Amino acid sequence: ENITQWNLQDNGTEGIQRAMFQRGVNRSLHGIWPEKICTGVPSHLATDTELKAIHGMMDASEKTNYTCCRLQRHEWNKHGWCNWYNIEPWILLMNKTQANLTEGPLRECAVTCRYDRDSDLNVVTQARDSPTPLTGCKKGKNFSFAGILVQGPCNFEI
Ligand SMILES: *[C@@H]1O[C@H](CO)[C@@H](O[C@@H]2O[C@H](CO)[C@@H](O[C@@H]3O[C@H](CO[C@@H]4O[C@H](CO)[C@@H](O)[C@H](O)[C@@H]4O)[C@@H](O)[C@H](O[C@@H]4O[C@H](CO[C@@H]5O[C@H](CO)[C@@H](O)[C@H](O)[C@@H]5O)[C@@H](O)[C@H](O)[C@@H]4O)[C@@H]3O)[C@H](O)[C@H]2NC(C)=O)[C@H](O)[C@H]1NC(C)=O
Ligand SMILES: Nc1ccn([C@@H]2O[C@H](CO)[C@@H](O[P@](=O)(S)OC[C@H]3O[C@@H](n4ccc(=O)[nH]c4=O)[C@H](O)[C@@H]3O)[C@H]2O)c(=O)n1
Ligand SMILES: *[C@@H]1O[C@H](CO)[C@@H](O[C@@H]2O[C@H](CO)[C@@H](O)[C@H](O)[C@H]2NC(C)=O)[C@H](O)[C@H]1NC(C)=O
Ligand SMILES: *[C@@H]1O[C@H](CO)[C@@H](O[C@@H]2O[C@H](CO)[C@@H](O)[C@H](O)[C@H]2NC(C)=O)[C@H](O)[C@H]1NC(C)=O
Ligand SMILES: *[C@@H]1O[C@H](CO)[C@@H](O)[C@H](O)[C@H]1NC(C)=O
Ligand SMILES: *[C@@H]1O[C@H](CO)[C@@H](O)[C@H](O)[C@H]1NC(C)=O
Ligand SMILES: *[C@@H]1O[C@H](CO)[C@@H](O)[C@H](O)[C@H]1NC(C)=O
Repeated sequence: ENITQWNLQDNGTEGIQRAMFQRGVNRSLHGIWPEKICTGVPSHLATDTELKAIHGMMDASEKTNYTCCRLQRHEWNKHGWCNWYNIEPWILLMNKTQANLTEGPLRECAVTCRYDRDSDLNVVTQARDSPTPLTGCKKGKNFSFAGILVQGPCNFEI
């Protein structure tokens, strides 16, 4: 039901993907998304200490040097509060999701690509745990998930 999506390293992609590459990080959680998007004032304002407890998840913002907690707070604000109600179970799920990402599932399906001409590969910049229509992927080419070459848009290797 919930989509779990993450960023993957890619030196050719400006932003978190390049920062991940430079830091030797392969996979960094973007979010866990139920159907309902939260609107309005959150029931609880996520603190830095709470958001830092999602170990390994790098912020997509350069304003924190891709650390914490802009993306982490945006995730709680847009997808967290109205679905989980309390930050504690949401922090636990996000943290455990990220721990699996750092270690590894794999149930890894490409979401967005940067087609690299020099390698003739669809470099995956974001992936999720269920198949989805692709964006920026060249049809017929192979997929590179943080250096792992796969034939299709879905990767099953640890
Ligand atoms: C996919 O994403 C969905 C979110 O869309 C997620 O479901 C949510 O899971 C979280 C748990 O991780 C649920 O949060 C709990 O919700 C309770 C209220 O639930 C009610 O029932 C319905 C569920 O079907 C829901 O629709 C209703 O609106 C309704 O509100 C909270 O009670 C709960 O708090 C937890 O307990 C404490 C409450 O206190 C009790 O008393 C004491 C005193 O503190 C406690 O010690 C005791 O243990 C009691 O529980 C809180 O203080 C505490 O922090 C605690 O953690 C918690 O917030 C949420 O309802 C689910 N939402 C929906 C819409 O289903 C799925 O898990 C996701 N699945 C995967 C696989 O990712
Ligand atoms: N005030 C701010 C500042 C930063 N941020 C977050 O940090 C990113 C960089 O500014 C934003 O990208 P976002 O704006 S969502 O997207 C811009 C670009 O980044 C991409 N992106 C965004 C988030 C993420 O996790 N991974 C990722 O590739 C997105 O696809 C697009 O190409 C947000 O995720 C925010 O939420 N609010
Ligand atoms: C993190 O990874 C583990 C290993 O895949 C997941 O645990 C398995 O989950 C399935 C279904 O829920 C079950 O068959 C087993 O009980 C678990 N197996 C082992 C070996 O632990 C776990 O669900 C993952 N957590 C998150 C948040 O994704
Ligand atoms: C979040 O997940 C991390 C793993 O990235 C947890 O760190 C573990 O902490 C325990 C102590 O409780 C250590 O014994 C384990 O070996 C840890 N693993 C690593 C890699 O550090 C952390 O406990 C979790 N935090 C929350 C709030 O759930
Ligand atoms: C990473 O990207 C920059 C391009 O902005 C480049 O100058 C550098 O050579 C790259 N490093 C590798 C290992 O590809
Ligand atoms: C960003 O963080 C990295 C890695 O921890 C460090 O190498 C770099 O100097 C930082 N950049 C700034 C501008 O502080
Ligand atoms: C990241 O990905 C490569 C390709 O599978 C792997 O060989 C390397 O050990 C990984 N780095 C981390 C930090 O897990």
